[PDB]
Amino acid sequence: QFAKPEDAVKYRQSALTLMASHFGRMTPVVKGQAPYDAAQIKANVEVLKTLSALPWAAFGPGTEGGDARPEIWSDAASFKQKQQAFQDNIVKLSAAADAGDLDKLRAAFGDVGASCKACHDAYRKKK
Amino acid sequence: QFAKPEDAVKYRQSALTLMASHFGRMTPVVKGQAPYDAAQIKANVEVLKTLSALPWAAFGPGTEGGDARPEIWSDAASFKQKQQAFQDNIVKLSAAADAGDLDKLRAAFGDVGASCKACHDAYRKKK
Ligand code: HEC
Ligand code: HEC
Repeated sequence: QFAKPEDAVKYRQSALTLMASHFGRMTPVVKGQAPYDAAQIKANVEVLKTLSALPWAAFGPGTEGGDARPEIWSDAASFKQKQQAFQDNIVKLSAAADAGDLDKLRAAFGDVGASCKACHDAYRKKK
Repeated sequence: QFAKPEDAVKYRQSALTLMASHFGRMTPVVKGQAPYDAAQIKANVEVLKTLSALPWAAFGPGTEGGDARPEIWSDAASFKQKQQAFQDNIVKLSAAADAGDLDKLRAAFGDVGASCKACHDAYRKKK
């Protein structure tokens, strides 16, 4: 869907920006600093689930650019493992949110965050 | 979920960027220049549906900025009518996509596009 590589870059950066907001806005809830409304969080994690599937298709071959490391394309199977693992961590968060289980939510949230960081450590250039 | 107005601006611009991609990538399909796979389009319009609900919450009061016109906030009921109407046009597109009906899809796509433009004409500053 991208006329030039720059369009892919813009897409993925936007997708990741939205993910970051949908993930990060729950931080006060998991910390107890904001109240836990099970329905609010269920709906939000549904949005996060949708969004968390989107960036990967915008790292198609030849879409080098932005702060993407070239290892994304050298190493296809390893990058795919990291995104698929990340999406599976999102599944655990969805399960927690759907159950209305705050303890499972906290645990899953931590694991998701670790997965974001593991990918960045391997595949995102320093700012 | 926004620490400063700039964060709201960044969010909505990203949401609208993703909408534009999910909408616009169907143009060749509705024109017949690319093949119509009913399942592909159904899935894509589901993503568009999710995305099309997101920008509006990021025009909360005091989040002036970007290319948003101030009339968004003077005139709340009129802006809300335009976004809700737009989302209802997305419902028609969803119905068409879910039915696998290409003629309804074409018609709905046109109406959606007109709705994007009607909002821009009233509420988005010139580049
Ligand atoms: C690889 C499997 C990743 C996972 C999982 C997550 N992120 Fe990431 N992120 C990744 C890359 C390769 C990049 C660079 C993209 C580019 O082309 O520049 C990013 C970037 C971000 C950004 C910055 C986006 C921008 O505005 O330019 C953000 C805010 C971000 N990532 C957040 C984020 C969060 C919160 C994640 C888990 C919920 C997450 N990322 C996972 C690669 C990967
Ligand atoms: C009002 C009810 C709108 C509807 C419906 C649509 N758009 Fe829009 N758009 C609107 C505003 C007020 C702005 C400015 C946002 C800001 O703070 O700057 C925009 C902007 C866009 C953009 C640019 C985003 C960016 O990268 O800065 C795009 C690509 C865009 N809009 C596309 C778009 C499409 C394709 C729409 C229908 C499917 C659509 N918009 C509807 C207001 C409104």
